[PDB]
Amino acid sequence: NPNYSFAGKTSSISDLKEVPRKNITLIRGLGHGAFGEVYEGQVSSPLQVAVKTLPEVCSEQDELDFLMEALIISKFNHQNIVRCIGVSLQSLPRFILLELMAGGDLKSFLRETRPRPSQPSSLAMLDLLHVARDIACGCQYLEENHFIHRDIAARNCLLTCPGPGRVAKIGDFGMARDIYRCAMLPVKWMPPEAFMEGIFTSKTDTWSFGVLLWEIFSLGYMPYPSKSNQEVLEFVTSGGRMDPPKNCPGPVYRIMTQCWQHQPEDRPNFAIILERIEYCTQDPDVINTALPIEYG
Ligand SMILES: COC(=O)[C@H]1CC[C@@H](n2c(NC(=O)c3ccccc3)nc3ccc(CN4CCCCC4)cc32)CC1
Repeated sequence: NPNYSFAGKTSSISDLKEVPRKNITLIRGLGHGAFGEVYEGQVSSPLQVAVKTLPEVCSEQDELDFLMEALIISKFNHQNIVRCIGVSLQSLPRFILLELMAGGDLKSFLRETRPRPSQPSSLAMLDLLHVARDIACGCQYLEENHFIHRDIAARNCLLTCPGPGRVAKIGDFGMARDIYRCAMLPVKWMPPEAFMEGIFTSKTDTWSFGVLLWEIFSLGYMPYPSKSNQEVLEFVTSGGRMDPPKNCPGPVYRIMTQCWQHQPEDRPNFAIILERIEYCTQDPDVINTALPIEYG
């Protein structure tokens, strides 16, 4: 019966909104994340949801991890963090019910929606700046509430829909969950002090957000092209930084390099990041820059 605290308030399993199992219907598989499969579902004009499932074959620790994940997501309240409709923990397999994000994960979206001869203007700079603003807004909410994400990366962000008017949200809190209670650490998203001293602060998430910005403006490339985890660790620790993505406007790259200052005190907080993203968004020289066309 672990307690969870956020924003000075303590909650437990009894605070989660249990939805009767008979009201929940699975429609289709949407793929898998940290735990088992995620399904499209509906709760009884039914409510459309994403259903995160816990494998019935799992450890005591897997169970406790799943519970902590439920508590974490249920206590956030922000438009750029996926909502939790509720849980179904009293039937097996256990479910967490979340806001359905019909556009899928941000990394996949960027790779699949790259401008190409068949879809020549599938995305523009403003689409990318809007995604960046959306995630920066969610990050600012976390920072204001003293929550350190620890894995701000494109794979962990989701889109409401594929089309125009999409909203990007933070959708996975697995790293924070593990720490609340190595070839799997997200080395390529971590600042020098994090992988050395294990020191984490909100300026950790600033650094990671810089890497996310690179992922966005590269249209979904893996950070540090051609470098392994240890090569990145040594590169970053020695002052090495990524080059601008193809066609990236200068003002946008400058946000990245500010996010990647060696000393955490020299990195901007998220209020400043949002200010800078807004300035880029209003600058015609930025938003009129054409994205590269991937040949196809
Ligand atoms: C956090 O990311 C995940 O959990 C992964 C990636 C996103 C996945 N996903 C999700 N995930 C969610 O909506 C979601 C995930 C976590 C929290 C809240 C919502 N929605 C998707 C919509 C479409 C598609 C693409 N579609 C899959 C079926 C066959 C054809 C291609 C994938 C969607 C779930 C699994």
